[PDB]
Amino acid sequence: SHHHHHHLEVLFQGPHMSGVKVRREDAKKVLELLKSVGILDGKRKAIRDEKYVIFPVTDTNIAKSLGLEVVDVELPMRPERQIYKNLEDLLPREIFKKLGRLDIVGDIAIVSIPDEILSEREVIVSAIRKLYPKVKVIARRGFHSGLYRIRELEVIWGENRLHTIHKENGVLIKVDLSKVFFNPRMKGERYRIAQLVNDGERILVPFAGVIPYPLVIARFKNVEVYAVEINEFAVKLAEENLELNRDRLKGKIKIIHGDVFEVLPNLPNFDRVVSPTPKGVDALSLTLSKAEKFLHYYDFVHESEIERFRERVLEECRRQGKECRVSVRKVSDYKPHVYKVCADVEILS
Ligand SMILES: CSC[C@H]1O[C@@H](n2cnc3c(N)ncnc32)[C@H](O)[C@@H]1O
Repeated sequence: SHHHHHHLEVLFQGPHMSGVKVRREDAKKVLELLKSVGILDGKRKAIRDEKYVIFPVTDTNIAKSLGLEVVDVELPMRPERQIYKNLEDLLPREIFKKLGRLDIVGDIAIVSIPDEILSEREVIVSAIRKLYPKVKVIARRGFHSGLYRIRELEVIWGENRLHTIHKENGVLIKVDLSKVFFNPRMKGERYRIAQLVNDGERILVPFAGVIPYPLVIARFKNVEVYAVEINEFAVKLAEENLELNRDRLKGKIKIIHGDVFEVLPNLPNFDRVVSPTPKGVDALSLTLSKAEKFLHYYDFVHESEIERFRERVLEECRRQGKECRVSVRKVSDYKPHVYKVCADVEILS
């Protein structure tokens, strides 16, 4: 006998060759419509010109029932392989250029998205997921708030969580970005100072957070590191991090829950002080006062202020009756015309 038409109609083996032609101002509306109705063809790319977009569809009869103009076109096939290296490869320049730098913490991607391009959130998320297929959370960042410098963060894709375990320089760092400050970009600096350190040193790190600096130093050197942190949630994670890394640390770490400006005057002095100073805070006198051989003092300085910065460090050295060599390094581009810097102070005997 013969077959039912509603069985035969699925048998055609060829590929779809049609799309719908829509005004650009209608493109987002129509893309949503095509997906909801279920006739968007994932096999092919959409294309555009100056005025119109063409979406690939799987059923032109249904497209007509949606009031859409059907066109016969030769659209590109979806890519089977990927060779994108960076975000710029996946976004138009007008969008990418407005994006802040992207940071990865554990399996969380963090990016700043100005209100002006927030309307492009979908393609931004798509681009980030493509570039980082292992990321499980994407968050939009604002500024740091409060004494603990917690970053304003909104999850815009993935799991609704801001805690993860970050890997750096051979150590494991538990972080909860909803509760503590963390600085992934300091990876190079932390490794640098860890290599400079010598076995046997006693080292102080004020403003220590979940103690990434003490962990990286103690990973590579048999030293004792005192860490001072005021945020009790950061202290908790620091304790958990110490236990998490305990069997891989050569050195020892002492975590002190407290206010740096209260704690340091009551401490003994140290061979080396490493101060990842909160932006805007001046802890130069106090941290130098605890150093016997080396201070590494981080700060944020406008380029035109860079020389004044060095002379202020030298002034404090003389003020404390110390003879020092001071070297200033640009550590990172913080924003236009402003650098994160480090004063390396060598105290001479
Ligand atoms: C950018 S701030 C870096 C870390 O220093 C901590 N911090 C800020 N001020 C102090 C202080 N006075 N004493 C101890 N830790 C501090 C913050 O909670 C954060 O974890």
